[PDB]
Formats: sequence, C-alpha cells, structure tokens
Amino acid sequence: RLIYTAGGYFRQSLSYLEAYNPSDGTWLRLADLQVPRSGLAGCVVGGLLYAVGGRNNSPDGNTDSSALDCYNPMTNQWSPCAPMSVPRNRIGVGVIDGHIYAVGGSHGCIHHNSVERYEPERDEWHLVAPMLTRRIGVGVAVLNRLLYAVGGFDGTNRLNSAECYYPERNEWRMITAMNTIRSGAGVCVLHNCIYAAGGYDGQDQLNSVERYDVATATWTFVAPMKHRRSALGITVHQGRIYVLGGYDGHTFLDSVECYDPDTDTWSEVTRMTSGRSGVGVAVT
Amino acid sequence: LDEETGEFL
Repeated sequence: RLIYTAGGYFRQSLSYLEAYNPSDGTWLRLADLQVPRSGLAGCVVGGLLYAVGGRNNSPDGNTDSSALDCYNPMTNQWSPCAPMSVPRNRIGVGVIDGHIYAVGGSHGCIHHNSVERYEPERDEWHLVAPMLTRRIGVGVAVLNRLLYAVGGFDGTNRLNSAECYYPERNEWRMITAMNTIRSGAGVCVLHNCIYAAGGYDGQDQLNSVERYDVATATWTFVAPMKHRRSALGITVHQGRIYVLGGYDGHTFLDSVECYDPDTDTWSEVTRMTSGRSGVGVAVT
Repeated sequence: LDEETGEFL
C-alpha cells in the first residue's frame, strides 16, 4: 500500500495526485484532480480514495469547495460524487463504518460547527449533530468507532479543546483539552492513541506532538518533529506516522518526517516532488 | 497571507 497525497497549495491551489511508498522510497505521479484544491481532506473507503472540500485559490478566484471526488487506483480515474450541503475549506474528515464524516471548515467568513455524513453505497450526504464549537483547520481521527474533533480555529481563538462524537447517540462531548493550542495540526490515530502533530498556536508554527490516551483521558507529549509545520498532511502507514509538507511561517515544506512509536523518534524519510501546504492524505 | 496555511488571502 502507498501514501496518496492530493491537492495542496504553492502559489495557487494544486491538482497534484502523487503516491509515496515506505519500501522503495519512490514517488509516483498519478491522475490530476479535475479541479485544483487546497485545504481539503483525504480518506479511503473500500479501496477508493476520496477528496473532500477545500477551495480553489487561483489567480482568478478563491472558491470554497463543497465537492466530493473519488479516485479508483484500479482505474486511475477521478469520479465526482454528490456534493456536501455547504462548502468546507480547511475541513476535517474521519471514516466510521464505511461512512465519511465531514467536520467544520469555512465558507467565506462562516466558520462551521456543522457536521455531515456520506454513504458511498448510496452516494448521498446528510446532516448529523453539530459540534459544540466552530472549528476550521480542525484535526479529526477515529478511535474505536468514536470520532474526535481536535483543535482548530473558531474565527478569533485558536483552540486546544477537543470533542468526541458518539455515532450510536449523535451527541458531541467535550474531552480533556490538549496541552497546546493547535490549529492546522496533523491529527491521526496510531495504536490506541489520538496524535496531534504540529499546527499553529496563533504565534508560532509548532514541532511538538502530543497523544491522547482514551483510557486515562490524558494528553502526553512525545518526541517533537524536526521542522515546525502547520497545514500538513498526515497518515498512518505500517504502524508509523508520516507527516507531509505544510507551512512553517515562510516556506512551503517538501519535508516528510516519519515517527516510530517503539523508538519515539522522527526521521526524515523523503521529500515531496515540490513543497506545498494543505494537502489531503490517505493510504490504500 | 494566511499565517497558518500560507495561502494568499
């Protein structure tokens, strides 16, 4: 399996689809997105890769996206799907029981607390319960059939708060806040923890990384990344965490770092073909 | 520029 990265931004929103591989360290160029997009999220359901939300920030516009598009690795074709109820730039997404959850994001000045849910078999969206908090740049992960919305930006305050969605019950509950305020962090699940890597705290991009232990309801720091970054892509591959690109306050990163939990160390694994922020990432 | 993503505002 490979690490797919879709979209992103460098001087303008990008159409790139590229696939990386632990084993041989090779970068592969695949079919372009049909509409450029940055600030999207990526996820895999079935064996199909989905690009959700974002915006097309171009020399001729800056259009927030409600689009859902689906990539089949078997066919190398992007296929459009039904669109979300609203555009969601800087969206977060998680997958529960083959359903895609779209969390927060912005449309113009509107910072969403709304959440909606997609079913690939029926190709259609519905509104579920909204978060307690408006959040863009929100990190989202799924642990034991529960969905977590972590950090982000409400329009004025960047957030260290996190809340959890109970699908059986359609209720959001606040949990213990992170030690660090983080918007545009990379958020994933590795083993039985929710990791939050990097982000922006309103003053600095961060290299720190913390993880939430659901049993103890406690956030604890782990080893920091080499390079501070926000708006990074992140995914789990072979029980290791990869972070891809991002922005550090001046430079668009091509750096890719890899976290090994057994050794608690980050190692620079590769570089993307070009630096960019705001990608969507997933593995299949 | 967006301080967090680098995108042109």
